[PDB]
Amino acid sequence: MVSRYVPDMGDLIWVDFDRPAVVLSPFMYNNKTGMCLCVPCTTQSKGYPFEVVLSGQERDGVALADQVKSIAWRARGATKKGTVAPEELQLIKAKINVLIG
Amino acid sequence: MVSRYVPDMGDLIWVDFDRPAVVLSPFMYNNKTGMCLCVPCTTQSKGYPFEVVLSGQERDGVALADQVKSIAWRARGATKKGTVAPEELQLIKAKINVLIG
Amino acid sequence: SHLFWAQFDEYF
Amino acid sequence: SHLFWAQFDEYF
Ligand code: NA
Ligand code: NA
Repeated sequence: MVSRYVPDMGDLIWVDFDRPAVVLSPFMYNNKTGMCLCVPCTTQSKGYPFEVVLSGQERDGVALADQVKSIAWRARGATKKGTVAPEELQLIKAKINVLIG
Repeated sequence: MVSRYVPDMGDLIWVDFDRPAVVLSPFMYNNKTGMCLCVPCTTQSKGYPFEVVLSGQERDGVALADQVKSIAWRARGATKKGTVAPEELQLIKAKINVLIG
Repeated sequence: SHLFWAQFDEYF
Repeated sequence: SHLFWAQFDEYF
């Protein structure tokens, strides 16, 4: 069996850098480059302008949209934990767009 | 003298991670968080969809817009080397926006 | 954009 | 967007 998981947008993955992360880039990109864009999650909701609270009960369930980073997802050990809700993914993207200007 | 350089958008900085980088985030953000968004530069132009060739003659003068990353600019030693042209900065941002979707 | 950065400044 | 990803696919 040769096929293996490749992150897709909206995936919540366990990764060694920025442990939970939300994938923003699409499968077509992630499958060809070995990289994906992702946003790290942390524990505490603070009302920080760039945070997005994720539904569910996970320990690290606040995404920090401003700390987006390209990561080499194979080398960092990306394992899929689940997904975020579409509305959460869209709020993350909107906040990054504001930062990029 | 207490004031020190804080990156601003369009700055080309020498940084220890992703050596030359283009700053995308604005001073108001960079000055409060200790972080900025930046894109790494590399040597070779390949026609890669996410590359943006920078004017000038520097060794690492091709920005890889898809490898944007939040960096802790003080800890990575950000020193200003110069600037990129406005049109180059706008092409980088547009390419990141496509990746974010 | 303008609303967002107003709120950011206010937060900090 | 559509043009861009067409070009990306073609490149690879
Ligand atoms: Na595949
Ligand atoms: Na200052």
